[PDB]
Amino acid sequence: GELWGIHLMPPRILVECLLPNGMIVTLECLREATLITIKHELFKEARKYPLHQLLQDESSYIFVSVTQEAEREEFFDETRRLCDLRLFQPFLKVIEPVGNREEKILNREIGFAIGMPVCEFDMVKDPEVQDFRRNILNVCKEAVDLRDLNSPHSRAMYVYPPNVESSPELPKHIYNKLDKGQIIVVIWVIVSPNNDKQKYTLKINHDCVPEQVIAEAIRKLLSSEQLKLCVLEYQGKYILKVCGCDEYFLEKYPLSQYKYIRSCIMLGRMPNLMLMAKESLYSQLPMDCFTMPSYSGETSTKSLWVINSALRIKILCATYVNVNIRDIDKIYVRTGIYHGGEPLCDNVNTQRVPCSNPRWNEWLNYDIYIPDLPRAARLCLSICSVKGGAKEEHCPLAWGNINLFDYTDTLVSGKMALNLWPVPHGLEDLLNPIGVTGSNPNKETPCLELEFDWFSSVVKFPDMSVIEEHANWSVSREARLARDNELRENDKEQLKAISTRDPLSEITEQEKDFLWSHRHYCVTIPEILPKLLLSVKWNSRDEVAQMYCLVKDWPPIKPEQAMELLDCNYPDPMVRGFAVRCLEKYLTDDKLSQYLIQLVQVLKYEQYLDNLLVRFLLKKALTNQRIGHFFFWHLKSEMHNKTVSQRFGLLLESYCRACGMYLKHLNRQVEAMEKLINLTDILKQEKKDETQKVQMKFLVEQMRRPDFMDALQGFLSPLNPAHQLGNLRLEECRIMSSAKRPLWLNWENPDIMSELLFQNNEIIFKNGDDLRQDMLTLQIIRIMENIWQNQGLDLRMLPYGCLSIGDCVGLIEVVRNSHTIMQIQCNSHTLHQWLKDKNKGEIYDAAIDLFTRSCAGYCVATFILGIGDRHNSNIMVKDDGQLFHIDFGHFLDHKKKKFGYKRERVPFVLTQDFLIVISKGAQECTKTREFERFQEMCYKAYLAIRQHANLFINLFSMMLGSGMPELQSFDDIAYIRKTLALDKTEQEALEYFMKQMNDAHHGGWTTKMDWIF
Amino acid sequence: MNNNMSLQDAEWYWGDISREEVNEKLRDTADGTFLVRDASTKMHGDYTLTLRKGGNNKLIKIFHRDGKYGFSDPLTFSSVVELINHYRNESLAQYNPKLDVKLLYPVSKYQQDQVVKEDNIEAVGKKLHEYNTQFQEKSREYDRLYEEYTRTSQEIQMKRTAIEAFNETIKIFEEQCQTQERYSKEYIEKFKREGNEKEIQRIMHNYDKLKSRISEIIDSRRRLEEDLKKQAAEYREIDKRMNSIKPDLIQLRKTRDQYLMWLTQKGVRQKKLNEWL
Ligand SMILES: Nc1cc(O)cc(-c2nc(N3CCOCC3)c3sccc3n2)c1
Repeated sequence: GELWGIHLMPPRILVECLLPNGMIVTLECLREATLITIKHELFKEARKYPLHQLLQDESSYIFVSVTQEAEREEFFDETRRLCDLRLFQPFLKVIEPVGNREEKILNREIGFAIGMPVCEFDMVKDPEVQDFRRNILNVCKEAVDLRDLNSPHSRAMYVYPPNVESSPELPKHIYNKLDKGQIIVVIWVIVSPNNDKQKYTLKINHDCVPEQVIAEAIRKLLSSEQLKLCVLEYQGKYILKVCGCDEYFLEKYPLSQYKYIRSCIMLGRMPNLMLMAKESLYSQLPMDCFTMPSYSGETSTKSLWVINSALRIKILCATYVNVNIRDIDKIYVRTGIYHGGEPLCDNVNTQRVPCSNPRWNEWLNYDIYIPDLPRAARLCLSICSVKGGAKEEHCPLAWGNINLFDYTDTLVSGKMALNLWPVPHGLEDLLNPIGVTGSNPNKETPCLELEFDWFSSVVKFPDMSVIEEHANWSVSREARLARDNELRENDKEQLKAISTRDPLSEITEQEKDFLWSHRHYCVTIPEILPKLLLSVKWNSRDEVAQMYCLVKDWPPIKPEQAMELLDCNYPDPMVRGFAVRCLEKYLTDDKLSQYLIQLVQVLKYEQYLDNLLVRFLLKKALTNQRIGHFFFWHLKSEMHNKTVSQRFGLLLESYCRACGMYLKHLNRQVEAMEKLINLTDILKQEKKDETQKVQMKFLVEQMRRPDFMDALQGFLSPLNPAHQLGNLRLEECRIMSSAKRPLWLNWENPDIMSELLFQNNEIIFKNGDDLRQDMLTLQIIRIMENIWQNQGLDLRMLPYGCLSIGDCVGLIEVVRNSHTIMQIQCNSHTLHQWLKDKNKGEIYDAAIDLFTRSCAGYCVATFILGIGDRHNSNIMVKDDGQLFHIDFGHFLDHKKKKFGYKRERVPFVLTQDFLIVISKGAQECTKTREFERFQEMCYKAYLAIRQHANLFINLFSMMLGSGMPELQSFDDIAYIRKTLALDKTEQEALEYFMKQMNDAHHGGWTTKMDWIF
Repeated sequence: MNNNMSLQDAEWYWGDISREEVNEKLRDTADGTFLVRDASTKMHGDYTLTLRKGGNNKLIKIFHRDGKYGFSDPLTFSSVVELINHYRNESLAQYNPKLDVKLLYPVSKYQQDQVVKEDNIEAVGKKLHEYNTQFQEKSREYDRLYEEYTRTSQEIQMKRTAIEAFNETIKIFEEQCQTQERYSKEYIEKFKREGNEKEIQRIMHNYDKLKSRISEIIDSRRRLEEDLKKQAAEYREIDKRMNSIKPDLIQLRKTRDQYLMWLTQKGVRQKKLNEWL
């Protein structure tokens, strides 16, 4: 609502005006009215009331009121209409403005972007929060200096970064689509203000730099030798632009390396590249201004390694617990000292006590020496219940995690209170080590009081120089030893074999002792690092100290392998720093965008607000606006969640402070989505029993309002910020049939050359259902497509855009010309007849091939991921033959629970309808040449993903703290290990795959025993 | 009796179950709990002993060569049953001083048989249906309570913010009283002289309107405080109901799994399991 308890207010409405002479003036006002129009009306009527002798002019004062977010907001932009103020109640107080105007405008623009007032960060006592706010600004100022160093090209490269692949090398199947290694490309030019578009058709080498493409354009009857004059002087004149897009080829990459050009080759489409002046775009850039905000006896210190004492913690009491005293028998506090997901010692419980009296007052003793506590050691705890022939069930009531060391490396001491968190849906584990650290900010909440020991005023974890000294001392006692004994051939082969195991294939105790014995030789095979780290005794400072020295000079590893080390099983800062430094060196902006969803989710596992990963991602977000766009939206989408509100809020502030002009573009996107959220709330609450006809009329009348028309037009698509959303085709916007009332929206593409790409942009807005599962599944599909393309498998998938923008709020890209199977069928030959009728003629084999290739990838992809069962409404088919899937819903076979079946099912079973299409209308569709070729495409594709299994396990391991019910534990991720058959042999994995298909198809999936007979 | 037993009949032997299936059965169990599965068909070794130590699962590969079994060279045990039973009555300190513990509590594959004493297949299949029906019923009841819990959490937070907004509004209108009291005292004390009560009438009328509006807002904040107290109580009550269902859900699921386990043994058809589930 825009006024508390109200969606919107009638134009005529009263406002209580509190003047500085002490007087209150109820004023007739308009909703449309800007602030000075109201201030005109106010001082017009203020003559009547007492002490009019005591007011300055209207220009001397400013209005102030309370907002929906309980903020005392001063309204400086007085062209803001009243409904867009978001007042709590209709009142305004005029005052004389004090303090910095520039800063308060920016702070409220940042506040609107984030979804919380920036002033709430001022109130946070926690020194880590205030230190983060100050110290993170170094990355901000560093980021703006990087994009102004080689100005104004770096300025343009920030806003319109080159959308490219990682590698310049083409796969052979891409190169062979070109004519003699050349692409036919059309360059468009505007005439003048007349706009009578013209085209210069070119044919050039695929590896041509945009400079060379511009050079060929000016050729397409004058002197020949004079051409060297214009191509040197007027090369910087022009720059290339994609038609129908806000996307530019500003960098000297090969033409084929750009994503649009690579996309145009595969589809068989003419690439259309508008020629445009460089001065036109360069002067258009904002030249933005980042400014530093306004918030920019002796201690008896002691080392951790000096404390001669075992660990103990005192559990005092809990304030309350929500338990029926009749049903539950006892309660207690479960407790553990964790390093990531691994207990450093045995978990210790308090004594059992009555439900009514949660009071313990006992020291729990742990068998771990305080000096052996690793840097990332955490207390994990919960208040658990007991219910219960001498059999009993233990359940968690609430949970909480505490870092044993704070952000300044100080060991915790004395009494502290921990407000606990509610248990996530589906978690039956008594402790929640994967969950975030820190107290619950809601104080109306179970609060466990506890007391750590006190040894001195400040107990610090030792410095790296002190650790190296102990490492050298420890290795001397145990039996240059890197090269003193020689690595045998038998030992060398086993080290290579251990390194090929996947992230979740646990090393044995023999393999642990073997890896640690050969820790000095492991440097030769640096991809073994994650196995070596698992072999360390993390509850032994001797072994940990030696690992630090090995990690210090460890050869850097590939980004995909470094991403393993960012999950919840590797919490040590030296390991995580190493991982981040691999990404800094070797992670391209392309692959950062590919894996950004996971890298943002990794921030939830970080012990502290300030770490090396968040500085890396913030910097990359502030130096690449494509990365910055999705960085913003992934963080913003979870600002409702109080486990990460503070962290993501602080991070989003830092971003919005330094991102420059894009904050204005983001604010329009936020404003647009908020208005769609509000309308769909009203449809679901108020218009529940109303018909879809009436809901449409309600929608159209609300959307036709000028306030909505300004907000919902002329902004950038959150699915792709290159796609500009112009005017609404409001007549063609519709409500979908689904329970949550999704809006099929339709916008004009306002680009000057829109017709050459698309004239309109269709997006499905969705409020009720969680779209993170589909967002993730669609990301994985795109990655699966990329693996297959580079390996020669042309299996074209359709990873259409999907972005979660809030709490179960998301957007979905509409694929044009796509139809469900249920529409086509409405007889087993109907599908083949439709596809033939849509591509009737000589271009029939190209459509059937594209269908068969599309079926293959989705058959394999869906089997691997365990998506929800495919029916005719879930499967779609395009005009050109491309089949694809929608509404993945759940994955990793999440509905294995609420059922007894351990079996791995086949979501996408090929009925006879699909088999007849692949066989080109044949009767015995399971026996033909085309079907046997289809099988081999499924098998090749299956083995290609198995070979890249580590990547997919690593990506899912980064998501475990997301809050998705499908990814709570490593048990859930282990579904893909079973479908990829990673414990089995490659040949056995193929046999497994065949057997699963054959069981699902009821014999119809012809086995390897094909009968020529 | 013991060492002459076959490996197939051994309670602690589980065959080709996955490493994750082992983790399920060992999750949050006491030290000394153990079982044996087949080793991964990609790796060296035949079987894998998994056991609890310091709240962690320790995996120990059992190798084979020329009639002898063991963790490492030399292989000294005539069978797997001899190897296990040896470390049931003796510490693994012998093998490795690091892990001083015995194999105390075998995770039996005949555990379900102790619970489900009924020998008949169809009878056990009918109980599976009864338990699965009860489990799905309580699961849906919990799912409804959790939807309410999350909805109530959202509405409580909106009310909490509205109270803060009311308190800011009450502060601003209270500041206006001080602003009035400040500038009124200088003028009213002058305008009491010159006999102009029309001036005091019009000023005090406005001051009483300010005091009238404050009273209304404070009462509106007071009413919202009671609504919050009402809903905060409901929130705790919804949490109580969920905490009573949780232990019953764990028991029903574990009992269903045992009745499923009993029917996986004796090779019951997959279509018969789906009809009961
Ligand atoms: N829940 C859900 C999740 C999800 O990823 C997609 C859908 C979804 N998507 C559709 N399209 C339009 C064509 O382009 C691709 C997406 C359609 S068309 C008719 C129903 C429907 N439902 C629904």
